[PDB]
Amino acid sequence: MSNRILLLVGLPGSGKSTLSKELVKCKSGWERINQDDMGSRKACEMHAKRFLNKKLSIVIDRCNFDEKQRKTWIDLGQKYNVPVDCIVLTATEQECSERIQCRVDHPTGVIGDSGVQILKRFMRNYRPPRIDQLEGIQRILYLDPSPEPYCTPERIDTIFHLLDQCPILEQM
Ligand SMILES: Nc1nc2c(ncn2[C@@H]2O[C@H](COP(=O)(O)OP(=O)(O)O)[C@@H](O)[C@H]2O)c(=O)[nH]1
Ligand SMILES: [Mg+2]
Repeated sequence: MSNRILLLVGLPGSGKSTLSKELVKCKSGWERINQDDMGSRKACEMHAKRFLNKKLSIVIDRCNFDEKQRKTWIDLGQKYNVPVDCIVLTATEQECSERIQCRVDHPTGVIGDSGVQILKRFMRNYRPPRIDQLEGIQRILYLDPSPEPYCTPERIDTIFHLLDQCPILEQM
């Protein structure tokens, strides 16, 4: 089938919303799941089921910061027999700190010097997926930041091409 669950993993300020907003703009048949606008994680799940029932692809724009957080979405993939691909945004804590410092307001409340302190607290819990330890993810792309702060349609195409060159970890 044409559809997938795309799990974004990355720190606050790493660029998850930038990528996901451009993706749904650029490519037919994609919906963005986001809790800071959606309401609750159950509401995210509810919307995800509705979209998968329509055979849509979904991009999970959440930090997806450890194995237990990712399991929600991997279980959903298994139930629907829909593959789970993952993009890990490889911005460092210092890069994200600098970006957060530049926010004046934000739906997450991770803003400015307050936001920097939040990020520091978060680092205790951030456990991105490893190629070895198998969670049921099909492929993992580790995506370097672009020099530019915006995401183009061309970047979206580059990303999907890079993802296609990633080895299959768990076969459908
Ligand atoms: N230089 C650079 N900036 C990015 C990139 N991706 C996002 N940004 C910038 O980093 C900031 C945080 O991005 P955001 O999408 O809000 O991060 P999120 O918290 O992970 O949703 C934004 O100002 C973006 O323009 C990237 O690949 N490279
Ligand atoms: Mg965001």
